[PDB]
Amino acid sequence: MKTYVPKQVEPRWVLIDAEGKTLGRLATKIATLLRGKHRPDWTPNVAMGDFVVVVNADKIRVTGKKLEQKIYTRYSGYPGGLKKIPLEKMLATHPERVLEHAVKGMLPKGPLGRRLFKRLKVYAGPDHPHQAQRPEKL
Amino acid sequence: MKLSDLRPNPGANKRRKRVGRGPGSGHGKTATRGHKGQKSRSGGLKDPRR
Amino acid sequence: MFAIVKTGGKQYRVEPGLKLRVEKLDAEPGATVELPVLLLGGEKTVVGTPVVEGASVVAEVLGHGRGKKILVSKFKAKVQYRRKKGHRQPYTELLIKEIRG
Amino acid sequence: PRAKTGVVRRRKHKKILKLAKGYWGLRSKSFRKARETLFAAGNYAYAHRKRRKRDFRRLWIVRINAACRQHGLNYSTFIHGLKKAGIEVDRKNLADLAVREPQVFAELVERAKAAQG
Amino acid sequence: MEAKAIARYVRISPRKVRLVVDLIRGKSLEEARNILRYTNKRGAYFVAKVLESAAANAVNNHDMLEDRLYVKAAYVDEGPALKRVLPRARGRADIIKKRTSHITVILGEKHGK
RNA sequence: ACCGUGAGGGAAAGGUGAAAAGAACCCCGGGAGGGGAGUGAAAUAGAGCCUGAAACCGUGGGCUUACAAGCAGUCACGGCCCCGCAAGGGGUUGUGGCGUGCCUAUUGAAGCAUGAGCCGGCGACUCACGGUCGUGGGCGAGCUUAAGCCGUUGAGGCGGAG
RNA sequence: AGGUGGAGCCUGGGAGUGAGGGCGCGAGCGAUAACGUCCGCGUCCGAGCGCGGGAACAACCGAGACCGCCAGCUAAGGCCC
RNA sequence: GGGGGAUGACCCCAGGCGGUAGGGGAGCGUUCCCGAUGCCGAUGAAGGCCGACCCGCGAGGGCGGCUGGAGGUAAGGGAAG
Ligand SMILES: [Mg+2]
Ligand SMILES: [Mg+2]
Ligand SMILES: [Mg+2]
Ligand SMILES: [Mg+2]
Ligand SMILES: [Mg+2]
Ligand SMILES: [Mg+2]
Ligand SMILES: [Mg+2]
Ligand SMILES: [Mg+2]
Ligand SMILES: [Mg+2]
Ligand SMILES: [Mg+2]
Ligand SMILES: [Mg+2]
Ligand SMILES: [Mg+2]
Ligand SMILES: [Mg+2]
Ligand SMILES: [Mg+2]
Ligand SMILES: [Mg+2]
Ligand SMILES: [Mg+2]
Ligand SMILES: [Mg+2]
Ligand SMILES: [Mg+2]
Ligand SMILES: [Mg+2]
Ligand SMILES: [Mg+2]
Ligand SMILES: [Mg+2]
Ligand SMILES: [Mg+2]
Ligand SMILES: [Mg+2]
Ligand SMILES: [Mg+2]
Ligand SMILES: [Mg+2]
Ligand SMILES: [Mg+2]
Ligand SMILES: [Mg+2]
Ligand SMILES: [Mg+2]
Ligand SMILES: [Mg+2]
Ligand SMILES: [Mg+2]
Ligand SMILES: [Mg+2]
Ligand SMILES: [Mg+2]
Ligand SMILES: [Mg+2]
Ligand SMILES: [Mg+2]
Ligand SMILES: [Mg+2]
Ligand SMILES: [Mg+2]
Ligand SMILES: [Mg+2]
Ligand SMILES: [Mg+2]
Ligand SMILES: [Mg+2]
Ligand SMILES: [Mg+2]
Ligand SMILES: [Mg+2]
Ligand SMILES: [Mg+2]
Ligand SMILES: [Mg+2]
Ligand SMILES: [Mg+2]
Ligand SMILES: [Mg+2]
Ligand SMILES: [Mg+2]
Ligand SMILES: [Mg+2]
Ligand SMILES: [Mg+2]
Ligand SMILES: [Mg+2]
Ligand SMILES: [Mg+2]
Ligand SMILES: [Mg+2]
Ligand SMILES: [Mg+2]
Ligand SMILES: [Mg+2]
Ligand SMILES: [Mg+2]
Ligand SMILES: [Mg+2]
Ligand SMILES: [Mg+2]
Ligand SMILES: [Mg+2]
Ligand SMILES: [Mg+2]
Ligand SMILES: [Mg+2]
Ligand SMILES: [Mg+2]
Ligand SMILES: [Mg+2]
Ligand SMILES: [Mg+2]
Ligand SMILES: [Mg+2]
Ligand SMILES: [Mg+2]
Ligand SMILES: [Mg+2]
Ligand SMILES: [Mg+2]
Ligand SMILES: [Mg+2]
Ligand SMILES: [Mg+2]
Ligand SMILES: [Mg+2]
Repeated sequence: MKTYVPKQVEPRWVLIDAEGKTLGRLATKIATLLRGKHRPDWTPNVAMGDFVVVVNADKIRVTGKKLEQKIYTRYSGYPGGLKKIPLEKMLATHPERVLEHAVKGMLPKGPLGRRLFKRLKVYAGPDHPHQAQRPEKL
Repeated sequence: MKLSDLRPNPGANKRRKRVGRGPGSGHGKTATRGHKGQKSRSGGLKDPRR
Repeated sequence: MFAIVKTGGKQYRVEPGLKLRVEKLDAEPGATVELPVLLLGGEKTVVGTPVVEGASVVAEVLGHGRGKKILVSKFKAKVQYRRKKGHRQPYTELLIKEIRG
Repeated sequence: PRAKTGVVRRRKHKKILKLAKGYWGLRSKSFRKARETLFAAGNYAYAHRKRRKRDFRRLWIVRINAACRQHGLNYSTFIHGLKKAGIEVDRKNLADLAVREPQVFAELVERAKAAQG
Repeated sequence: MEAKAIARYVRISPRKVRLVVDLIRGKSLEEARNILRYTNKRGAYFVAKVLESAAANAVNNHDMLEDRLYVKAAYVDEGPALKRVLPRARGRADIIKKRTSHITVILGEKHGK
């Protein structure tokens, strides 16, 4: 007996609110969905996984002192080219990017992991592409 | 007795140690002399019984 | 209709009419093996227990295998240590005819 | 008598090189770099032959666990259910059940769910 | 049917000449003729000489019909190297290799149905 | 040969075929070289000549590769090409898991410590006479010959000093 | 007295080694410094740079790898991704 | 190691089987000699190039196809550049 492996599947599409969902908690699942580890055909080398869409992120909430205290950083190849960006600054400028970042970090590293990131489409406030199916979740 | 039947007893041609050929046969590289120093050196040592 | 059988510390899902390689056991080819060991029905509810009693499956030893050779190699850097050993692992083929409950 | 190398050394170099067929660059073309690369292959295959066992089970689990969270519980409870329930079948290999035979999987979920419940 | 000419022991470096051979490969003999005359390299000469000796070999030998021809195949292999001492500073003396080429043009009849 | 004023040092380099029958003659070309013709059992035996390995270079074909990152492999699945009646196998490699070159020396090396551009050849535990254990046999209060002498299709025998 | 062990003792043949290192414990030298130095008793690395854990890591925790398996139970350490 | 008593090779059963210096034990292959005034060989020797095939734990030995064109040399033993 050889282990079952799928053949080309029906690509799904899913929807999330994010308003008031906190973050990593929200990001945890978005990851699992992204890879689709919930589907029990699960394949490591494949990329059969839902396309997640998020709205009203920019309404994401966060605990602790993180809004002022938490810092994102970026380095050019250059001298003193380390930039420091407070979470609040980000939010007021490129809201989400923060969920985009929290997810990009929980997706695995590699060319596969980089495909699944593409399959995550995040917008601020409501609306989005109206193309596909898009069922919800809390 | 025929010229093919002849052959010796199970001992009697024992034959014989070699080295420093295989890894595997042990006996390789340093060829049973172990790394070292004067005794491993070609004419080796000074005559042990004295 | 299918079962889940047990041979040689392993479990395989069998149809009637399934040719299947199994860990080698003793029956001269053409001899017949009921393997009183069986774990699942394919018309469902019967699962249970380690093993549903009374049910078995019959397969006829087609013959005894020796698998293609695995080359098993062991090397240890800087210690002058290498080993080479050839391995073919013996098996038996079976054709699964019918599964009796 | 004298015994020269003759054909012996050519033949052994030939054995090994044939094995290293397909390897990148000089590693397939030079009896030195072949013999070296090979060593490594020989150990990884053996390593990975004990790893394939680990590798495969790991997959089975995610697939099990995926399917019965659809029916709303753990893996970690699921196995305990099956453990008490005597149902020591699964041999996590047949989560081909979980894929190919869903209602067989479900029936198992309950045969599990009722022990300690 | 197909015809061929091979120049052997041409005193030239393969890398150099292999370059113009690339220039006419799979070309009708009439364009290949055109190019080599107006290609500026020393190895254009030598290759044209082979092309020709193979054009002649087509009509005159293998009954080919000149106006139907193109270059099916071509390539240069490396014949043996002429090694000369080149003396150097502080009495050193390198050895330079004057290399040698085996030039091959293979001709075919364009389908011409 | 060549190197050194000199004494002196001191290489490389063998093979067509049974027989030259060593390719008239024609064609491209200045020659070289090749293409027909011919010889031959064979001419990728054509004189840069038996066999013609490997590094190395090149042409053609299959698979692959321009958002991936690496001791180059390995385990898995999938794609495409090949072989096969089938189940099956060979090739290639997209993705995923794992992964710190060989040897040498070291307390310890992937090591930013030695050695190696790559391939093919050559290259290092011997022999004599003593010794000392073990082993296979002969004879056993004994065992055994050395030089030499006779004799010999590669025939042995004698010889008792020691 | 138990203790049949790749235990022990006796005779002989063949060795290699006589540069060790880390850690725990106990001391000296040192500064109640050193990946320091020097002894003791243990351990492991050496030769287990084979395997799991500790992000990565000879010697810390887990554990002594004869071969195969797409079976199962555990160890340390883990169970949001 | 212990049974079966073939007097061992065969069959059960049970254990051991990481390893450097180093000790022990079995084999493989190469050149030559006896085997040989023999046997293989042009219906093709040695050597070469392929194989996904067979036997062997392995070193190797087979076999098939291509090349090659005159040598090769069992079982069983002996000796070493
Ligand atoms: Mg040894
Ligand atoms: Mg030994
Ligand atoms: Mg010794
Ligand atoms: Mg040494
Ligand atoms: Mg020393
Ligand atoms: Mg000396
Ligand atoms: Mg003494
Ligand atoms: Mg290593
Ligand atoms: Mg070491
Ligand atoms: Mg030699
Ligand atoms: Mg395991
Ligand atoms: Mg100058
Ligand atoms: Mg001068
Ligand atoms: Mg040079
Ligand atoms: Mg002179
Ligand atoms: Mg001429
Ligand atoms: Mg003729
Ligand atoms: Mg010709
Ligand atoms: Mg030939
Ligand atoms: Mg010839
Ligand atoms: Mg030549
Ligand atoms: Mg000849
Ligand atoms: Mg030749
Ligand atoms: Mg070649
Ligand atoms: Mg190419
Ligand atoms: Mg990018
Ligand atoms: Mg791409
Ligand atoms: Mg790069
Ligand atoms: Mg990979
Ligand atoms: Mg070295
Ligand atoms: Mg050193
Ligand atoms: Mg040192
Ligand atoms: Mg040191
Ligand atoms: Mg180095
Ligand atoms: Mg380096
Ligand atoms: Mg240095
Ligand atoms: Mg040194
Ligand atoms: Mg060499
Ligand atoms: Mg030698
Ligand atoms: Mg002696
Ligand atoms: Mg004696
Ligand atoms: Mg005696
Ligand atoms: Mg006497
Ligand atoms: Mg006692
Ligand atoms: Mg002992
Ligand atoms: Mg002793
Ligand atoms: Mg000391
Ligand atoms: Mg000390
Ligand atoms: Mg303590
Ligand atoms: Mg200290
Ligand atoms: Mg210290
Ligand atoms: Mg210590
Ligand atoms: Mg050491
Ligand atoms: Mg130890
Ligand atoms: Mg390391
Ligand atoms: Mg680790
Ligand atoms: Mg880790
Ligand atoms: Mg570790
Ligand atoms: Mg370790
Ligand atoms: Mg063990
Ligand atoms: Mg468990
Ligand atoms: Mg963790
Ligand atoms: Mg055993
Ligand atoms: Mg051992
Ligand atoms: Mg005959
Ligand atoms: Mg010979
Ligand atoms: Mg022939
Ligand atoms: Mg042959
Ligand atoms: Mg020698």
